[PDB]
Amino acid sequence: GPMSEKIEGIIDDLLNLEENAHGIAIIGKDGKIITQTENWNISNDLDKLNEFLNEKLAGKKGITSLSIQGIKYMIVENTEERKIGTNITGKGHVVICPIPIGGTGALITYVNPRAGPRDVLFNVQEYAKKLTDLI
Amino acid sequence: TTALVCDNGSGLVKAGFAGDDAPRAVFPSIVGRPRHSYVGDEAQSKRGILTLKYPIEHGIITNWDDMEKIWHHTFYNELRVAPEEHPTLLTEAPLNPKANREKMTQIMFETFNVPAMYVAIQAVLSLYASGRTTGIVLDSGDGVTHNVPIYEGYALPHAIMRLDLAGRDLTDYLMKILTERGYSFVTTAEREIVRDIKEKLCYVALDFENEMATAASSSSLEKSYELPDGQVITIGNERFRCPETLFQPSFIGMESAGIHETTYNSIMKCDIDIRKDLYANNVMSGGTTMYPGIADRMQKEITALAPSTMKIKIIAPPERKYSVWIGGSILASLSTFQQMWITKQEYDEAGPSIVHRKCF
Ligand SMILES: Nc1ncnc2c1ncn2[C@@H]1O[C@H](COP(=O)(O)OP(=O)(O)OP(=O)(O)O)[C@@H](O)[C@H]1O
Ligand SMILES: C/C1=C/C(=O)O[C@@H]2C[C@@H](CC[C@H](C)/C=C\CC1)O[C@@](O)([C@@H]1CSC(=O)N1)C2
Ligand SMILES: [Mg+2]
Repeated sequence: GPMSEKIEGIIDDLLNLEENAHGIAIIGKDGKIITQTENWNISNDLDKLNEFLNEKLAGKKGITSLSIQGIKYMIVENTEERKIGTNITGKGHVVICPIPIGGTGALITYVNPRAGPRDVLFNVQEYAKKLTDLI
Repeated sequence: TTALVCDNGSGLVKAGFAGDDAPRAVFPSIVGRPRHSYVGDEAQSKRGILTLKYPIEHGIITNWDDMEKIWHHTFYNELRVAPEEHPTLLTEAPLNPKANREKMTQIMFETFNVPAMYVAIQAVLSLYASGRTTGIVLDSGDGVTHNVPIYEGYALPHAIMRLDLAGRDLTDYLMKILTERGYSFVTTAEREIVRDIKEKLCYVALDFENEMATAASSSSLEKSYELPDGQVITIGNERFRCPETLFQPSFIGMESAGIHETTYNSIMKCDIDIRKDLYANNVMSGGTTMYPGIADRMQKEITALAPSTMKIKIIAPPERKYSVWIGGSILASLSTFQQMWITKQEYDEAGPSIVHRKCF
């Protein structure tokens, strides 16, 4: 869906709530970028992000790492509510929260490497839910 | 001040005080109720007037009313505390159902009125007791065996393997194979005698077929054991055929791969970029990992499975019977953990589901 100032505001709010959210992107259900913060760019990694969000596990090993803007992340948590990636050399973390739950949109947060992604999950998950109907 | 650490297993409860090196109390996870409640050693003592049950089955709490009696006994009779005065760290199995972990949290705050609590995964705690946050644990107790690969404290997605073959099953098999030798071991009380035999005299063969040959062609492997009625028995190849079952679960008619292969399969569910750390940090945890020879056997089997140049290390700490508890003591005593506890306040606001937010 198109970007909106209603979406802008929810992101403004998240970024002030969660100090350690150092970057945001929103993927719509069609897998297109709705918006992202000016301090990063996920555009060239969207194919692999979408493959990951659409994945259906077979008990065959699925996707266990993903790269965004040259940083490779190990997937350490993978549920319908939240997926956590963490770079093995200290270059940061990502939290991907599907919108709706288990669905193909997502709120993605880049997390300060000095912080822990465990601490941001609650708010990023709530904020993914706020976006559900917007899109 | 001073947190409590309770590690609830299928066979044994380990309980104590955070910052101690060892559990204060270790006692059987049994509850007895009059024929037509008691807990632990007292329940066993009165077995002739009680019906005994295990409330935890294969690591998973299945009888909640009995499990409540276990916790009450732990706090009042074993540790001698008032639970409302101490943060309480509990433990759980890998893959414990959402509902189970909520119900634990509900009971601790509503029935025991604890001021704070936390639930940690058993293998994560064992790993941490060895001074690691990355590695693959083989955690094998009385009721369940798991393979748990862990990276920076996270149990890895879809890589945990659970096997319902552990120490109790091994005791039962040793009863059966001693019965094939000419002795008779059938009753519950006979099962306890056979558990003691297993603990004292069993071991894992480095090469099982080679060991079978040495048994059959000489008595150099035979040992003697005096029963409580005075009879002295002789045990030979049963000493190593009993724990061989971990490697060949077919011995008890299970279709599963052995613990060596389930280790490998677990590692193979993990990302390429972390497997070398798993192979290099294979920690063994739990009473069933106590058999002499087990680490060297596991080293051999994993080397046969793994890529030919892979560096492998099996770590089998001398204290691994209680490494889950010990990792919990260390963790709960840390200044930096003190913000991790679920508070009563947090519970009052969010209810039982607060556990999924906080214990992760
Ligand atoms: N030296 C030993 N050799 C072999 N087995 C042992 C030894 N010592 C203890 N065991 C076995 O370990 C088991 C108890 O281990 P532990 O306390 O780790 O299990 P638990 O936490 O009660 O069980 P689970 O982890 O399966 O829920 C018993 O089956 C016991 O016979
Ligand atoms: C010393 C001891 C060891 C143990 O591991 O105990 C636990 C708990 C115990 C409960 C029943 C037993 C009669 C009571 C006390 C024995 C506890 O069951 C076990 O012995 C069971 C039965 S045989 C076996 O290998 N595991 C394991
Ligand atoms: Mg255990």
